[PDB]
Amino acid sequence: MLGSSSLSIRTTDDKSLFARTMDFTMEPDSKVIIVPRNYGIRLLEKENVVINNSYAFVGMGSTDITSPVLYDGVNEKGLMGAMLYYATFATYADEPKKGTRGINPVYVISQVLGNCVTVDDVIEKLTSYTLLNEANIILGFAPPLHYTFTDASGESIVIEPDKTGITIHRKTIGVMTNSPGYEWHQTNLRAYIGVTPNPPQDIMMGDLDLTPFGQGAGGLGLPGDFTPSARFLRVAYWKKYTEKAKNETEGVTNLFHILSSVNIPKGVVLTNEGKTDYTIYTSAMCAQSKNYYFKLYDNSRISAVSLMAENLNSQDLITFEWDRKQDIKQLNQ
Amino acid sequence: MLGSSSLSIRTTDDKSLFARTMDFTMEPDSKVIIVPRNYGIRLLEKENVVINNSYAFVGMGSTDITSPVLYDGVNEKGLMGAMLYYATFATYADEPKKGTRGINPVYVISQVLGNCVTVDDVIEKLTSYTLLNEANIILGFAPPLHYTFTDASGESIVIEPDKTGITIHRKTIGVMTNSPGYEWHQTNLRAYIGVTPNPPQDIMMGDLDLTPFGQGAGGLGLPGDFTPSARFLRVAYWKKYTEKAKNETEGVTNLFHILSSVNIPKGVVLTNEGKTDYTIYTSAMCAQSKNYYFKLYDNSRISAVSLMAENLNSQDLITFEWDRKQDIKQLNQV
Amino acid sequence: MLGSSSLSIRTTDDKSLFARTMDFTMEPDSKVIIVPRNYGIRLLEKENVVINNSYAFVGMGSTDITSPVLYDGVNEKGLMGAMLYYATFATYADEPKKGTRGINPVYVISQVLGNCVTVDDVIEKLTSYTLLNEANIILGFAPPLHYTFTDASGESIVIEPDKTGITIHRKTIGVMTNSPGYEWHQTNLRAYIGVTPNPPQDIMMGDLDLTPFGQGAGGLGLPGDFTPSARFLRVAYWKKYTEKAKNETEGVTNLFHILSSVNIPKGVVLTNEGKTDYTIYTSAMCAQSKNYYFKLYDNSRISAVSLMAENLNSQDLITFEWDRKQDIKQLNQV
Amino acid sequence: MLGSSSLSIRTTDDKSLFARTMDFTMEPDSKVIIVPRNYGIRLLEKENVVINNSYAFVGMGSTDITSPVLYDGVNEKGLMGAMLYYATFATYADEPKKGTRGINPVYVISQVLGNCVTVDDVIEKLTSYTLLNEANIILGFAPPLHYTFTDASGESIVIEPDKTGITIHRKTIGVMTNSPGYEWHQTNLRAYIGVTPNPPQDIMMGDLDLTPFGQGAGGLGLPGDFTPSARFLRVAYWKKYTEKAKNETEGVTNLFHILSSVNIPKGVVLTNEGKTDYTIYTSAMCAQSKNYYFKLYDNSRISAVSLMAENLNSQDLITFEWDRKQDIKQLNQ
Repeated sequence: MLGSSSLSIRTTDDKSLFARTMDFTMEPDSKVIIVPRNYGIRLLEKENVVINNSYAFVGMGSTDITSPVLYDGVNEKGLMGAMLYYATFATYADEPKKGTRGINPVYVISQVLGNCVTVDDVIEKLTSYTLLNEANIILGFAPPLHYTFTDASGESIVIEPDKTGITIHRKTIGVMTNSPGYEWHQTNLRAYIGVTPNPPQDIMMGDLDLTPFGQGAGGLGLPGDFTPSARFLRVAYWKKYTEKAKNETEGVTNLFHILSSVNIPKGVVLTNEGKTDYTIYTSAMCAQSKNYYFKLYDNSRISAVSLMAENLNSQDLITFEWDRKQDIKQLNQ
Repeated sequence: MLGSSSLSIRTTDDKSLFARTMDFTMEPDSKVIIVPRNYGIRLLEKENVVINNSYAFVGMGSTDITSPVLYDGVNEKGLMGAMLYYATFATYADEPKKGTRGINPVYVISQVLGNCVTVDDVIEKLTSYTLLNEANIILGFAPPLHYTFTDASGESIVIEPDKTGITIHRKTIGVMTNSPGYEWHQTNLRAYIGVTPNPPQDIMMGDLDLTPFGQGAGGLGLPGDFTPSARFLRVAYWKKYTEKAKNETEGVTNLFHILSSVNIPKGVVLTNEGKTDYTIYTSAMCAQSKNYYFKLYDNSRISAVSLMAENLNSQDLITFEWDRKQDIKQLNQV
Repeated sequence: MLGSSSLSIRTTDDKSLFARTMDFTMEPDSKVIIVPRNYGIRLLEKENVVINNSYAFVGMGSTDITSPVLYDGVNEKGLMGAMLYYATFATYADEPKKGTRGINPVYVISQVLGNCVTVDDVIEKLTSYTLLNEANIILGFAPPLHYTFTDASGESIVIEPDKTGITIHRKTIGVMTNSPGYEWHQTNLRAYIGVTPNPPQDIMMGDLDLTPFGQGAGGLGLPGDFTPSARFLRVAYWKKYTEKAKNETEGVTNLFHILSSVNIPKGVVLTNEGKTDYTIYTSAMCAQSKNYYFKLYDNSRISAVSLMAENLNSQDLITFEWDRKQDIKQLNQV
Repeated sequence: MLGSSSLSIRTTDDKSLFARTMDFTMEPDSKVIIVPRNYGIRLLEKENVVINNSYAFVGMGSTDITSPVLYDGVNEKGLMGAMLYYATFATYADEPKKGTRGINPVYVISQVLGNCVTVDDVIEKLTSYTLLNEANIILGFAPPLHYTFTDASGESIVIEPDKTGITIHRKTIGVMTNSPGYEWHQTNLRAYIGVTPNPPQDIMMGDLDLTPFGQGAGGLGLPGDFTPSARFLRVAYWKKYTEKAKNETEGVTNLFHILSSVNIPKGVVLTNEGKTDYTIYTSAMCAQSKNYYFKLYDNSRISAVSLMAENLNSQDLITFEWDRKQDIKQLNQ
């Protein structure tokens, strides 16, 4: 993680859908992972309390540490979530608060999707934990994160482990990127309400008529760079004005169009260390269907994993590997 | 059309590719069209002269008028080109200049793809034409257009029907959008040279340390709206910093990543009349392989058509119909 | 009041200066006012309670209601301060909290300048009051306000009457505009660290050399509009980069040059109700000299009033009227 | 000379005024200068060819070379003019065109002001010279310039010595800054017609209500940097929306308010060499009164020089020195 943008939408088909880009410097080993009922999830890597998950879920994540680490995903009850980067804001304890279990920041999604249904259930879950400053071994250190969840009803919350403790925002707009805090970007929105689909009227200066070059002038002032605040604005504004999806397939299509204003080609963002920071995959999930969808930097063809198609009582993780090959369809040889 | 964005790139394997978005109000009947050798292209709708075309080509177009109308394409000799909108600038005669033939703006691509090989041939063919104000029955007027072309060698030109005549730009940057003229955007680039992939350094204000929120701060000042001028900067600047493509396939993918910065969702742009202006399709073509590739608003899976696999002496247009259903690969039962 | 911008600075010779624009709809009856010691200042306009002020002070203000309303000023002990618009963010109570007395928002500056020396005195002072939702016979309701103070030593604080309580900000950057909160703008600074005095480097695209139009390109990204957020960034950044003032006169000059980036001409900003919102005056204060300096929309020559020049035990307010005529010096017979 | 912004305006009083900031990297010796009729101004600094000037004029300039060099000014018949930097575009000849004299770029304002009445006179005068690459100025290469003139009637033109020859633009908006060329900025204006005094309408994202911070949001998309193109846009847009000046004083006041959005404080712009580029003075001039007005980086009080006050058949240049000291009026001891 060194970036992601995320949003949810609601179709006129009464379906809730959630999507996120994931931006990074090289693709570690990641796949679509289905975690079955009762598989059990660690709280901490350095202690063996395993929490038993009532619910099966499907998500993108990693199988490299003790328990599956999910980056986003949706569960068998329609709860959807993601963990996103929160640099220079995320604050974690050394010690669990009186009467909470310690939890590794990288296990939050996995634990939440494994046992929650509603955003309230999540709020209640989280305040029984303390996010702890424990390293991990796929990345080396404790990554600064925040979290977004959307339940089948389409309510979104954002959970943010700030300096002063866990900040929680109820019924958000359904947009989240990276730092700063949710209330900062929400406030930022008010600066940009003049950003619309509609052209400004022509004007005159003295004798001179002034008309726009073509279309899109309504959007003047929207920023084009790939910072988190600019990313937030674009995803929010394009989410407000892009037409309602009529069904789940359109929902995925629209989700990836909105996200495309924030998709990063290899080379256009370099980190301090000269590492190239780019959009590795783009994912979408639907609460009602429990389908999970993803396309990759190298393959814009969308793939799909249906959670309910599997044996939710399986002994073992079920996984699907990435196909990083552009899946071009040949219309003649 | 209402808008579009285009660019060309060169792979490290000596291929040239060109790609464009097509932005429009609603989608008329468009498909991919192979025009065979010797098929014939009309110059004008109101006159019946049909110019025999030497070359076969493939691209995106309409078959609603007398001769196939091509929006972009590549021909059997590796000439690539496109017509894009040029609102407020395009200017057409009522009548041909002495010793030129009249040509409808919407036939320029089909004529040129059918009869030219190199950037210079394009220039030469054009001085034998005069663009006329002739309408057509898909649109009802002559749409204001300008044109771009890229040959096998990777040279790009822009051709602009201006108030004072055809302006030609030789050896361009390989980017073209819509109005204003090409010199204006080229100059406009200079205002944004500080937009780079690299982050700026922390500063202090008094006691206060100031650091960026994440990455991407290098690009501060780039505009994010979908006007022609902002599209031009985005495609030009992201053409500059995007990693060189190593082969044809990666060239296609790179092209659509770059064009993603300027892909318009349905609803985000509306015309003075409240019609939504959105990216209907996105296409790419390679001069060396003569493959055409495209994906749709409703389908992000790339399709490909190979000009040279067909019979270039066919009697009839060979055409491939859009598939408007999101082509999702089921990894288990869905 | 519908807006203003403020900053403080420090000179080479150890002097602290504070400056503000005032932006408004109408030019109201406003003057420089010297309040002597022991004049007595109401706390609440609908009540008869008066705190007897220990300190004399000078700033711009109104004599419309029972006690002088100061919009900014410096006192004889070197405390500087100002009230500014805090729209959509200022929250007041109907009744005082246990142990405090109510105070009207437009009395804050008067009370504080009348009774405080350091920013810490200001913080202490304030915990014995609760800002009340009390209106006035000048604007017809309690204006949404926030406050800034800078003491002799150059330390600045912001105080913000938020929904959740009074928010103090200690050791600030010494810039304040309007909404939103100081924490938001402080955070917003980080998005703009790439705005510098330094040109970006030339680049190429293909064969094309690209170089700035002139000077100034290191500022790409700074916004030019008159929103509070945009004005904060212009005042903060131009505060960072504009040279240190060597003495008091240069401080005033520099402060007004910086403020000039946020001066509003008549007509460029209109309210919802179609009222013109423009900068009526600009003032600076100096902690060490206790001079007050000001200029007006129609008068660009700066005036000064010296607090320490007057009898500080006067019975009566001392006041100086605005000279609203452009004060042009004729160098020969004009 | 290193940058400048200019505009002209027309009062309801039926008066025409013109104004300009001047940017530069230190204080040069510059005064306001009244050139009497029949004084004599060279064309070329390296030939002693004198042109007798029919008219008298006042403006800001330098006496450091043989004939006075004026940066701007107004003559006794109501012609106002200025020269402004035009870097990377200004192109001049080595040799005059058959039938023309060589003129130094730096002498254009002085020659014109001393011999022309109308903007048509300027267009005509100019076809009898070729601008030349004369170094010195013992400042030494001829600086890259373009020119604006506005006559008593309120018409403005721009003259640009381009690669393809001299370009004239007639009936301009009466805004000019620096590079690029005039039609490039005129076209640029079109991208910003959405910049208005009027606030945008509040909107909703879901349940969340969004309203501006304060006032001024109509301006979103106006850049606040000091590049020539940003300056061009701030002058033109604030020229368009600033209230009409109702008399000559208001005109001067209004011009300095508009120019104040482009006034450069010392330290905020540095050159590729790390010199500081700042606004040394701002001036205005009225075609009908023939008054010259000016204020300084260090002196916000406006001074005025009246052309018609002097003896216009004077033998000698009449001169006023800058007063570089903040002219603060003391209202008490």
